[PDB]
Amino acid sequence: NQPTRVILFNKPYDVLPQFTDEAGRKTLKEFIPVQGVYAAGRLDRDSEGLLVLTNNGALQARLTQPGKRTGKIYYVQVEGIPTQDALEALRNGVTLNDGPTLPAGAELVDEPAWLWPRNPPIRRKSIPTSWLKITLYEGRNRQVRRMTAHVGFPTLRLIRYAMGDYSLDNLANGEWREVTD
Repeated sequence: NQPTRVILFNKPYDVLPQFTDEAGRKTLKEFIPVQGVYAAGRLDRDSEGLLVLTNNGALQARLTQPGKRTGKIYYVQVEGIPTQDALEALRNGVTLNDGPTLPAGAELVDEPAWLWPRNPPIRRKSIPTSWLKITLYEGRNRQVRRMTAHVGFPTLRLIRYAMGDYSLDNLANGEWREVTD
C-alpha cells in the first residue's frame, strides 16, 4: 500500500504547519519538497519548533487522538518573572474558558543555549523576561499562551522542543530530517 514517510521539522515563526496553499501565507512547501505528508499535531503559525509530518494514520492517531495524553515540552519566553505560586498553579491546574487544565510540568529555566534568533524579534527595556519549560499532556487551543497569561505572565515566544518520542535535538530552525527504520 503506502510506504511510510515520517519527517521532523523545526518550524520557523510565521510559517503555517501545512502544505496546502493559503493565500498570503508561507507554508511547508518552501522548506520540505515532499508531497503526501501532513502534521501529526499542528503547531501554530506564531509558534516555533518541532513539527512531525507523516502520511501514516497510525502515527497520526498516536500523536493527535484527543485524549491520548501525548507529552509535549515547550520552552516559553514570558513577560516578568513567574512566582512560585504561579508555577504551582500551572503544574496543578488552572480553569480556562474551556475548563480546567490537566496537571503539567512547569519550571523556570535559563535561556536555552541552543536558541536561535526570531525574525521578527519578541515584544521592552524596563521589563524583564523569563524562560519556562512547560510540559503538557493536552492540546487545546493556544494552551500554553492562555495558561501563562491566566497566571499573570503573558507569552512572548513559544518553542515546541519535544512531542511524543521526538525532539528538536540537532535540528536547526528551518531544517528537517527523515525518520526511518
